[PDB]
Amino acid sequence: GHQQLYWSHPRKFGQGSRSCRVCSNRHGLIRKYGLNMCRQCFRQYAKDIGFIKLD
Amino acid sequence: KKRKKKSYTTPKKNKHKRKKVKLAVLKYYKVDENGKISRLRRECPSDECGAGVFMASHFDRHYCGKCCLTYCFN
Amino acid sequence: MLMPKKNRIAIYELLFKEGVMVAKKDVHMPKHPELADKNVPNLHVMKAMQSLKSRGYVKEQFAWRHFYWYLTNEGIQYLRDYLHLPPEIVPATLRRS
Amino acid sequence: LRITTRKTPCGEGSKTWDRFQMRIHKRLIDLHSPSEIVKQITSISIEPGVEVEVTIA
Amino acid sequence: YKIPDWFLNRQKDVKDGKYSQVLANGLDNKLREDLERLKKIRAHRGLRHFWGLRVRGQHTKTTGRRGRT
Amino acid sequence: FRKFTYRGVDLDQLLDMSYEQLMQLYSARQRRRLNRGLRRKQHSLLKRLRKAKKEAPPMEKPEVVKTHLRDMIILPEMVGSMVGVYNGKTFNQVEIKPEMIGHYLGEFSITYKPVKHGRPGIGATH
Amino acid sequence: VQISKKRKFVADGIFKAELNEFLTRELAEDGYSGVEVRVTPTRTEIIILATRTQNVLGEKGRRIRELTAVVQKRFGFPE
RNA sequence: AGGAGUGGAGCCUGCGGCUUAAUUUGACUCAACACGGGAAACCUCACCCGGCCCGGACACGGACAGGAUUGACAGAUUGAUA
RNA sequence: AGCGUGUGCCUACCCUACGCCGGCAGGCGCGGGUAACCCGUUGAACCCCAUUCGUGAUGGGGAUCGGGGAUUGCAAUUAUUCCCCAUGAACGAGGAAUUCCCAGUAAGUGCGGGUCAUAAGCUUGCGUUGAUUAAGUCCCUGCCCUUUGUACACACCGCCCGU
Repeated sequence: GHQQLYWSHPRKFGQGSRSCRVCSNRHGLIRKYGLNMCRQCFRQYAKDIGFIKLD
Repeated sequence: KKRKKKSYTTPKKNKHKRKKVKLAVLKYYKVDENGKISRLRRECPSDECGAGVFMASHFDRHYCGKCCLTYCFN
Repeated sequence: MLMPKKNRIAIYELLFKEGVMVAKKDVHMPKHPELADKNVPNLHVMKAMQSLKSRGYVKEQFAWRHFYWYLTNEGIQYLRDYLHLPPEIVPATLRRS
Repeated sequence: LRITTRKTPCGEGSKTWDRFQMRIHKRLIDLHSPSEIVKQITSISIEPGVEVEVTIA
Repeated sequence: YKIPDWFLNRQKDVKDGKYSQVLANGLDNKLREDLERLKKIRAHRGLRHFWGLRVRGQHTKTTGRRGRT
Repeated sequence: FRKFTYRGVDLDQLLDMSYEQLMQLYSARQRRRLNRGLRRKQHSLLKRLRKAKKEAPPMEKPEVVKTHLRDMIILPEMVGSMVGVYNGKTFNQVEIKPEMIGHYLGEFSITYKPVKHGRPGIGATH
Repeated sequence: VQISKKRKFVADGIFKAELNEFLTRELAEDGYSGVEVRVTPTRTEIIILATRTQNVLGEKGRRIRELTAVVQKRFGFPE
């Protein structure tokens, strides 16, 4: 039944396995340094995290 | 841009309903009318199930799902 | 939805024993960060929690991929009227006051 | 640490980017003293932001 | 002499397990494309090779216009 | 007339031996697809091939088989047998050869139907 | 168990941002101004600035104990 | 009266013109057109030859130990150990 | 030469240092690095050069497209994956229309981040070689600091006259 279907051929590159930790959005993800935010949420929270504009 | 236009096959479907009769006629019977009766199913020699696991009957490869056991003479 | 009654009573003693909880919305995924290894399937526990907090009589607030709950006394009254468990057995949460 | 992102939430307008920066400054001081002295000097009501790591190696 | 044997033109071809000798022009340029069996098999490869077009898929609408001029 | 050989070697005798030295007189293109390994859901195509091989009388065309397996082959014994594969919106069938190592099932489809040229007007014609 | 210093700094920033948003969306009515996380040896003390303090602590420190407990059970700190 | 490198000579994409499962949402000059950080098998395909596991804090209806749930290769399915 | 990246809340996915050996990434054993500690004084790269052009279709820069073991991604063909035989392509400043650009500009050239499964022809950065022309103008396209005209104010894509 359930085990006859699940976990048969590995999906090693799941885009749908990742989401923004603030709004749970699929797109515009920033996985660098482990932010795991979408780019809009990062722009909203960039100053609080510690990233600030200099150049 | 159009619609998916998924209409050319099966416009309407009816739900399948298994007519599982409430009376013990097809599944089991006694054919004795006495306190002691004969069982119409072969004894299961496997120890991987319980002591009251009784197998159903098909044309072959009696299907229970838990074991998928088939009588073979090797 | 699609929830059995044994899992219902399981999630109900969970609500009785915890009271104040935090959680995250997870359904499909088979292992859980902080509410797994509960001897009960993850999906049915989380769907029963969905029934608890979305049936229409206890409010919620969904943000930052996490859940924080205020469990009103209307829900407690509903529980006491249904399961007939008096509040005389106070939750152990009233320690370290 | 650099993170460069489009300024727009949509995909409209002139292609404009934010150039975000985060610089991590690392200093290490070496001296010979037992652990009690290090523990005492750490408890100095430190100012925020300076992460202190002590290793006996 | 067992000298490294990746120096001949058509190697590991069918019809022989070795690399035989041939000569004269008007014979080699054809055999640079051994297109008898790949046409006989009723394959898209025969027509891809025959029309002078791509067989691996070089893009041919804005760039990739060389081949007939 | 004698049958056309395969890379200067026969088939059945090599089909009776292991895979230790089977690739020494083959080509590329399944050079390592054979060496990739095995998983589940590989035997169905050969099973249907054998089923049509046994239920068809000798020297007669077997009935059409419907499937779309884009898989690999290791053994060329099935000379005389052809694979029926779904393509587009009709059926396609390809003549078979002992030249199975060096080509694939899915390299016979023309999905590059040419342009159906139009006669655009009204707007920018110049 | 261990992550690089870049990941560690980014994670600290994310923790600060999410904590600030959490106690912004909880008690914006309580005059909450901002949060400040102070490092202390093997400790994480948190200071909340608010214009109204009787309402963030409440009666018998109810609100404080509840939201401290949920922050505990949320942010992976030990018991 | 300057020029250099240009879109035409060496690594395909965006969207409209543009046969049926093919030209598929948002964006009509600069201020659309590897732009939605959007590198389309598929989880994100709505143009898609095809489906199933389906929803109601209530307004009203059909009524209880049976009123069906992804869940069998070999007679098949319309690719599919559905 | 970088600029930089590099391994558990989620999580099952990190960057890489010898041999099987055809001629090296490499299908398997192997250690190091949560990093100025290892990759790496950046592991299949200058632009140079006793393979060379004597006046330019030759050796000089590649029209497909075939083999040697394929990094291992069910599929790739209905986008992933090396150099060699020298097989000869208008083989030496470009319809109408034009886009960008003034010194470490342009252009050539590779490399790294993002996307990611080391997925780039994209973008964001980085070095490396290295720069003809111009230190001007309001002619074209526009902008601004004035004066002037207006029957325009939805503001010239305006308003408006005529059988």
